[PDB]
Amino acid sequence: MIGDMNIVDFVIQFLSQFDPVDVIKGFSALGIGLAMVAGVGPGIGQGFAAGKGAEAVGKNPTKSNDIVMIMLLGAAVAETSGIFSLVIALILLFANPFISSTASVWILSASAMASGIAMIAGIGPGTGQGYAAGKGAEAVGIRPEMKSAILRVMLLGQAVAQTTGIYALIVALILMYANPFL
Amino acid sequence: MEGLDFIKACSAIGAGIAMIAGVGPGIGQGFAAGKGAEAVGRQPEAQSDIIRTMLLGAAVAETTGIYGLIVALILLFANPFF
Amino acid sequence: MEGLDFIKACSAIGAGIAMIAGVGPGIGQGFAAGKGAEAVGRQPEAQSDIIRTMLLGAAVAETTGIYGLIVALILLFANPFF
Amino acid sequence: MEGLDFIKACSAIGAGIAMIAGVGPGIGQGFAAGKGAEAVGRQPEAQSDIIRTMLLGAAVAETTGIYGLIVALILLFANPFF
Amino acid sequence: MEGLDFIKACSAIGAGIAMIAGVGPGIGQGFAAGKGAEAVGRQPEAQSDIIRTMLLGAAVAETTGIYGLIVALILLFANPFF
Amino acid sequence: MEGLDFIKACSAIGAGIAMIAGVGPGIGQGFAAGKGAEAVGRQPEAQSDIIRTMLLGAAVAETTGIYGLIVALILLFANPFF
Amino acid sequence: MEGLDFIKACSAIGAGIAMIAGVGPGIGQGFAAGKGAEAVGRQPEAQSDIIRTMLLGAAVAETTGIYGLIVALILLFANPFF
Amino acid sequence: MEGLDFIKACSAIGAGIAMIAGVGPGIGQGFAAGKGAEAVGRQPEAQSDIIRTMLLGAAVAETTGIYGLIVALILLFANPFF
Amino acid sequence: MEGLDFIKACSAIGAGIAMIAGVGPGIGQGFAAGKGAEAVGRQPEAQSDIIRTMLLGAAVAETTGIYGLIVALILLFANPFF
Amino acid sequence: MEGLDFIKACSAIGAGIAMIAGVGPGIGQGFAAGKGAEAVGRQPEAQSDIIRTMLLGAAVAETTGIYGLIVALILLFANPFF
Ligand SMILES: CCCCCCCS[C@@H]1O[C@H](CO)[C@@H](O)[C@H](O)[C@H]1O
Ligand SMILES: CCCCCCCS[C@@H]1O[C@H](CO)[C@@H](O)[C@H](O)[C@H]1O
Ligand SMILES: CCCCCCCS[C@@H]1O[C@H](CO)[C@@H](O)[C@H](O)[C@H]1O
Ligand SMILES: CCCCCCCS[C@@H]1O[C@H](CO)[C@@H](O)[C@H](O)[C@H]1O
Ligand SMILES: CCCCCCCS[C@@H]1O[C@H](CO)[C@@H](O)[C@H](O)[C@H]1O
Ligand SMILES: CCCCCCCS[C@@H]1O[C@H](CO)[C@@H](O)[C@H](O)[C@H]1O
Ligand SMILES: CCCCCCCS[C@@H]1O[C@H](CO)[C@@H](O)[C@H](O)[C@H]1O
Ligand SMILES: CCCCCCCS[C@@H]1O[C@H](CO)[C@@H](O)[C@H](O)[C@H]1O
Ligand SMILES: CCCCCCCS[C@@H]1O[C@H](CO)[C@@H](O)[C@H](O)[C@H]1O
Ligand SMILES: CCCCCCCS[C@@H]1O[C@H](CO)[C@@H](O)[C@H](O)[C@H]1O
Ligand SMILES: CCCCCCCS[C@@H]1O[C@H](CO)[C@@H](O)[C@H](O)[C@H]1O
Ligand SMILES: CCCCCCCS[C@@H]1O[C@H](CO)[C@@H](O)[C@H](O)[C@H]1O
Ligand SMILES: CCCCCCCS[C@@H]1O[C@H](CO)[C@@H](O)[C@H](O)[C@H]1O
Ligand SMILES: CCCCCCCS[C@@H]1O[C@H](CO)[C@@H](O)[C@H](O)[C@H]1O
Ligand SMILES: CCCCCCCS[C@@H]1O[C@H](CO)[C@@H](O)[C@H](O)[C@H]1O
Ligand SMILES: CCCCCCCS[C@@H]1O[C@H](CO)[C@@H](O)[C@H](O)[C@H]1O
Ligand SMILES: CCCCCCCS[C@@H]1O[C@H](CO)[C@@H](O)[C@H](O)[C@H]1O
Ligand SMILES: CCCCCCCS[C@@H]1O[C@H](CO)[C@@H](O)[C@H](O)[C@H]1O
Ligand SMILES: CCCCCCCS[C@@H]1O[C@H](CO)[C@@H](O)[C@H](O)[C@H]1O
Ligand SMILES: [Mn+2]
Ligand code: NA
Ligand code: NA
Ligand code: NA
Ligand code: NA
Ligand code: NA
Ligand code: NA
Ligand code: NA
Ligand code: NA
Ligand code: NA
Ligand code: NA
Repeated sequence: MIGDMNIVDFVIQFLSQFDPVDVIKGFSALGIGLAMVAGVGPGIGQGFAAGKGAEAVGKNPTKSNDIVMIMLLGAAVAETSGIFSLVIALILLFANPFISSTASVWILSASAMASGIAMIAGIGPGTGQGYAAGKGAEAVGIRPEMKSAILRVMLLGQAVAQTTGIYALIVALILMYANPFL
Repeated sequence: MEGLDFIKACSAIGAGIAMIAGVGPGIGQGFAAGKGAEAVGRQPEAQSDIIRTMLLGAAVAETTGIYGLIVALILLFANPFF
Repeated sequence: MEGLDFIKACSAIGAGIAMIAGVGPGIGQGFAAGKGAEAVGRQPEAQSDIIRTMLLGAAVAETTGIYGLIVALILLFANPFF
Repeated sequence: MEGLDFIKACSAIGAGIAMIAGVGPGIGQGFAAGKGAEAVGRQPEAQSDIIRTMLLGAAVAETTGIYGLIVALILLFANPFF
Repeated sequence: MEGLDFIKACSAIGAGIAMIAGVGPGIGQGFAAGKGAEAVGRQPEAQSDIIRTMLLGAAVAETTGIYGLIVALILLFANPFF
Repeated sequence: MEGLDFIKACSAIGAGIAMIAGVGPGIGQGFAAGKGAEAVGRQPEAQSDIIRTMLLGAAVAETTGIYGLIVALILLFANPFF
Repeated sequence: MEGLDFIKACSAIGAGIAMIAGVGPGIGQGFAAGKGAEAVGRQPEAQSDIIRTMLLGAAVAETTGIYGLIVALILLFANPFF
Repeated sequence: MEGLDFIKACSAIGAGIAMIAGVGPGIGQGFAAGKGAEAVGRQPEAQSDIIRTMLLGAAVAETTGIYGLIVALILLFANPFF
Repeated sequence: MEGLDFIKACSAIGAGIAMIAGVGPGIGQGFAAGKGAEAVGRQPEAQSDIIRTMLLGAAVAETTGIYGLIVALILLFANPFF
Repeated sequence: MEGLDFIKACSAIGAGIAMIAGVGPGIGQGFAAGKGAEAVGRQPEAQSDIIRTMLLGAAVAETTGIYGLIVALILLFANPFF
């Protein structure tokens, strides 16, 4: 307890003294940093693809073009979760839909932060899709005549792996542009 | 600074946190995708069975992503706290 | 700060946190899906056995996802605190 | 607010956090499921042995998931704090 | 709301956090389960030694889950702070 | 009111956090159990040396789990702040 | 005590959180370094091709690390909130 | 409250957080235990060289666990802030 | 001027958070070290190339740890917020 | 409570958080240790070169653990904010 007010009432009073927009901006900054945590995923996954690509080229150097092609295509797919988070952060930085709002400061602030929190889901697809890229590169190095079939199955599976990244992006966009709480 | 607004604010956060469940299927299904590609490459003749097994297994891996989404959507559009 | 409101608000948050449990089965069952796809490609004639085993094991892997969902549904629709 | 409403609210938070433990068995048992499916496809005649081992080990992996649920249930329905 | 209420409140949260420890044995024991099932498929005649070794190792891996449980239970029913 | 009970409340929180360390040995020792089981199946006649090596290595992996438990015990029963 | 101070404080913390993104490339590129070292050992005559491929892939894996840094630097040195 | 008591409370929290470092050595040394046990099973008369190498590498892996312990012990028993 | 202390306090927290980036290179470079040691055992004649490749890749995996360090050092010794 | 005490308190938290970096080298060096032990078992006569490679790579893996320690030590014993 802080003096007499419980810590919750203390924190609310503390936050209450500021113009609402400053509070909203502050929580946006947090939302912004949190969104970027998604970048862990493509880093792990694309690095895996890099390793499998290096291994495959070592085994079959005359096929480096096909190996590298699928490594890069698959890695491009893995990048999307990272791009999405970057977009959300950039929106919260430079086109913030909460700051110029009439509604409750608590709701706008929480929503700003919540938008970034949701984007953390992007770790999953980035990691998984990058793993898939590396296996694609590996398989193509072993059997380049199957590169088309390997690419398609890799892309199908990568698409399935994307959905929870999309669900999260959808929740953030709802908080930002179709908020039921306002 | 009504209690109602504080319920709604924490509902936003709860909803956002529910989406972190999505990390799991992303990784797991990625693994499934990579094994599918590896397997189709090795035995193109079995690709129909391989792809069907990968998708079936991937559907199962999806459920806890859906459970998180459902909780988020409940907090957003069918909140029981108000 | 009305006590009822603070209880409800924190219930929303804890409900979201409980769903983080869902990360686990998503990873594990996706691994299961991948191994299943790999085994079917290797031995198509055994795919009935492979899939039954994959599914049985994935079902066991689902339970802690369900436990998380249950706690969230309790907080939402059968809250013992009010 | 009354001291017990605050305790209740955090109890809801503490309950949700307890369920994070469930991430563990989800991953681990999923791995067991994948290895089980792989071994069955390799040697279907030994599937009785493979599956029994898989389940016994998975049963062990379940416990810390149960431990978390118990703490959650204690906070929800048998709370020592009020 | 007394300071004692705040202690109980944070004990409820500390207890939940303690259970996060449970993630580890869940993963590791699941891995042990998978390797055990793999080894059994490869050599069913050796399953008694394989299983005993698996359960011995898993028992060890269980301890830090118990440590977390012990800390939670202390916070819940033998709290040194009140 | 303030001060002493705030330290005790945060100590409860610190103690729980300290147990998160337990995640590590749970994973690592479960991996060791799996490799040990696998090796025993492969070379039953070497199982004594296999188990010995596994347990020695597991013992070492336990330490930071214990360092964590120690810090929690200090916060609970030998707290230097009060 | 100004609202400006609250913005800056949150920006300081948010900049720090953004750098957590850097965990990913550190793991992934370390994996690439390991596979490249292994590949060169097996096939030293392909060393130039193996390394160029490793570095191209590692360059791609770097980007989300750079995105995090850029966001941190914006929050520090070109903050749009003030 | 007195600022000194706020310093002590946060130090308790910081002490617990520092122990999270222990997750790493638990995982890594567990891996080494597993590889050591595997290698001993395969090459019984190389056992001493295997174990020595495993222990040497484990000792190195221990260090960041110790660094965390030291920071926590500083916070607990040799705190510079008061 | 109280607000400047608030900024300073949060910068200290932000600086620590930035160092979490260091988890990544620790894991990745340890993998490279293992693969390098394994490759050297397999083909000792190639060790200078193996190691050179291992270190080159390790240098790349280092960058995001350094980015974290830099954000920490900015918040500590060249802080633009005060 | 003086602003200084708030800075010292937050610095204690920041120092704890900085140590989280240590999770990484613990995992990575433990991996190196296991691969080194495995390589020595396979080829005992190459053990001096294997161990030297292992330790070199491990030393590189240590640095971001050292970076975190340094940030914590700064916050503890050379704190620029007061
Ligand atoms: C995610 C896509 C980023 C675009 C990068 C273009 C790289 S271009 C790339 O260069 C390689 C050098 O080894 C060639 O082997 C390969 O055939 C070529 O596609
Ligand atoms: C990220 C979505 C990728 C969609 C599939 C690629 C179109 S088709 C694909 O084109 C690639 C680049 O031209 C080539 O690697 C390959 O030869 C060709 O089949
Ligand atoms: C490219 C992937 C990310 C997709 C982002 C979807 C939202 S895009 C978003 O749309 C708003 C509509 O009002 C615009 O005001 C805003 O400028 C724009 O950034
Ligand atoms: C919504 C899916 C977007 C990505 C398309 C993936 C590759 S295209 C895809 O390939 C599959 C596997 O060979 C086929 O079964 C399917 O007919 C075809 O549409
Ligand atoms: C998240 C991974 C998704 C990768 C999908 C790449 C192909 S997306 C797109 O899908 C269309 C079907 O609607 C196809 O007709 C078209 O060829 C394809 O480019
Ligand atoms: C998340 C689980 C997704 C479940 C998808 C159900 C069938 S989806 C359907 O399945 C075909 C089977 O070959 C694919 O080739 C095709 O591209 C796809 O559209
Ligand atoms: C991990 C699942 C939950 C813990 C295990 C509870 C067993 S569940 C229970 O088990 C019985 C025999 O044990 C079976 O006869 C029955 O089909 C099944 O429902
Ligand atoms: C962390 C608890 C276990 C610490 C290791 C206990 C000694 S274990 C013992 O130590 C001998 C010393 O010469 C080694 O040579 C031998 O290989 C080993 O078995
Ligand atoms: C590092 C752990 C030190 C433990 C010190 C021995 C017990 S000391 C003593 O133990 C009792 C526990 O219920 C209580 O009277 C009290 O909380 C505690 O200070
Ligand atoms: C945008 C792509 C950045 C990474 C490019 C990967 C191959 S870059 C490659 O690096 C080698 C390192 O020794 C040099 O020998 C070679 O001249 C150079 O082209
Ligand atoms: C790549 C940008 C980050 C590294 C360089 C720091 C930005 S340069 C920056 O510019 C401003 C003066 O014009 C001030 O904020 C500050 O004194 C100065 O460091
Ligand atoms: C590339 C994204 C930005 C990363 C570096 C942070 C901005 S750097 C900073 O930007 C200021 C904006 O007013 C300039 O006035 C100043 O000269 C410049 O140093
Ligand atoms: C906390 C784990 C400490 C490691 C367990 C005791 C081994 S101590 C370790 O042992 C190596 C192998 O004999 C020696 O060569 C080395 O000098 C020594 O540091
Ligand atoms: C790497 C970006 C941050 C670089 C900050 C410039 C250091 S400047 C210098 O730094 C010393 C410690 O390093 C402090 O003791 C001293 O007060 C400070 O002025
Ligand atoms: C690679 C170096 C990047 C350093 C980040 C730009 C900081 S700019 C920085 O502003 C500080 C304000 O105290 C001064 O201490 C310092 O001398 C000045 O250069
Ligand atoms: C959501 C976080 C809310 C945190 C509010 C509690 C910090 S209130 C804190 O009080 C201190 C001494 O009175 C001052 O030094 C400091 O400037 C002020 O922010
Ligand atoms: C402080 C913990 C250090 C962890 C690393 C173990 C020491 S490894 C150490 O480092 C040298 C390179 O710097 C190696 O070449 C050499 O083999 C060895 O003396
Ligand atoms: C923590 C940094 C460790 C040193 C990294 C750069 C060392 S430089 C490196 O040093 C090795 C032995 O010292 C030699 O094997 C190698 O030829 C030399 O290039
Ligand atoms: C990356 C290394 C940065 C430098 C290490 C921390 C220096 S911190 C610096 O140290 C000076 C000498 O001890 C003190 O006089 C001063 O008060 C303190 O701010
Ligand atoms: Mn009362
Ligand atoms: Na999905
Ligand atoms: Na599922
Ligand atoms: Na389960
Ligand atoms: Na267990
Ligand atoms: Na243990
Ligand atoms: Na240890
Ligand atoms: Na990238
Ligand atoms: Na170390
Ligand atoms: Na890097
Ligand atoms: Na390093």
